[PDB]
Amino acid sequence: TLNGGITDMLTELANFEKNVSQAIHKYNAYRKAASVIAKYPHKIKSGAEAKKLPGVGTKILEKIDEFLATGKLRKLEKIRQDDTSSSINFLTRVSGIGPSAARKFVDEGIKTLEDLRKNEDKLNHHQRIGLKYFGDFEKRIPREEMLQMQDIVLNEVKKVDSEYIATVCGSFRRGAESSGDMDVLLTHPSFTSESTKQPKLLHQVVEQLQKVHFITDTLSKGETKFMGVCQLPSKNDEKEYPHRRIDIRLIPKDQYYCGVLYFTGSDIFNKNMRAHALEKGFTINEYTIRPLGVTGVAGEPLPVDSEKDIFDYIQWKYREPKDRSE
DNA sequence: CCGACGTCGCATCAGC
DNA sequence: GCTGATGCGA
DNA sequence: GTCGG
Ligand SMILES: Nc1ccn([C@H]2C[C@H](O)[C@@H](COP(=O)(O)OP(=O)(O)C(F)(F)P(=O)(O)O)O2)c(=O)n1
Ligand SMILES: Nc1ccn([C@H]2C[C@H](O)[C@@H](COP(=O)(O)O)O2)c(=O)n1
Ligand SMILES: [Cl-]
Ligand SMILES: [Mg+2]
Ligand SMILES: [Mg+2]
Ligand code: NA
Ligand code: NA
Ligand code: NA
Repeated sequence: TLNGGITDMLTELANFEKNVSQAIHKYNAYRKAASVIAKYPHKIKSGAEAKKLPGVGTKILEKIDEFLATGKLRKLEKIRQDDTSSSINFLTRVSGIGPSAARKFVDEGIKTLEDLRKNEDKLNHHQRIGLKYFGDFEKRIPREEMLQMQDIVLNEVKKVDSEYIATVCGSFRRGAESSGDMDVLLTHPSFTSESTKQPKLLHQVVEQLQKVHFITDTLSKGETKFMGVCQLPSKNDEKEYPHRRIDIRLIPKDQYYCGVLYFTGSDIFNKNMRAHALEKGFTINEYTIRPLGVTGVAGEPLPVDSEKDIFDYIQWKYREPKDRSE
């Protein structure tokens, strides 16, 4: 990409602030700056040019000038050399180990993959499965494999109840040629914002996907959100496919458009869009868009009959999913 | 200057 | 057990 | 770290 050096640098800084500094707003600020620079259609020649972009301020402008002149960032070099930052940044790559747990592990001398494997009993269940599949979860999924995973999920869901509709969102819905994982939005007419007239609606689907050995592990599971692991079947004598992260979100059927807007993302696009809603006097979650009174308190949900209706309320032109990869 | 920064599900824990 | 952080994840 | 009142 045109400015990959800069955006990689800002991403590394974002990860440092989140994992080591535990500064969530600095993390979001760095990621916002990297996103807006990543879609900028010119090769950036100076910090001043970058600072014209929203989300890029004086401090990042200076870092961009350092990076353009030398090819590196001293602040990052020194972070790379720091053993505590390095260990913390590694441990947070395990699903379920966040900033707090990583600093606690390092305090107890648990700082390497070998250390984690030695101390499996010091891990909660999520962390245990994240360590089990640590290698696999850093692999990406070719769209071709996403299409085979789609086929299984949709056909197994149809076998449980033909009135389910499963929609693959995430980067897949944005048309990406590869995805980090699989995101499945699920609806059923028995579950609306007005009533839940059938229990176990998410459970039954998970059960069936476990039955056919597609779902292999569970990280967390409640009435509307499953977070787990899945794997495509491989042919005779073939090496197995990597295990993959899968997230399933059951959304009230009448709130599908807010739900599919949310689960299609990207995460940065969602933040930017919801922040624009707030400036426009609305609040958007995965269920509703609601107005804000002078109070500052959310009012009643507005009528939504398409993704575009949500864009219309906040005075944004519609953006197809493929144009939301911020 | 400085308050706001997206929103929420599930797991875990502390306090009652 | 419940309720309200807090952690970690989407 | 950046932005907007
Ligand atoms: N902090 C977040 C994370 C995710 N999300 C939403 C948007 C996002 O697209 C959806 C799925 O989360 P993923 O982490 O799987 O992101 P993704 O868009 O599918 C992706 F591109 F990162 P992936 O292909 O690597 O999974 O959940 C969000 O709103 N806020
Ligand atoms: N998972 C899904 C996907 C679509 N739908 C419904 C919402 C709309 O009535 C209709 C839109 O179809 P589509 O947007 O996929 O062309 O399907 C649903 O209820 N659950
Ligand atoms: Cl709501
Ligand atoms: Mg995804
Ligand atoms: Mg603001
Ligand atoms: Na700027
Ligand atoms: Na992690
Ligand atoms: Na996901």
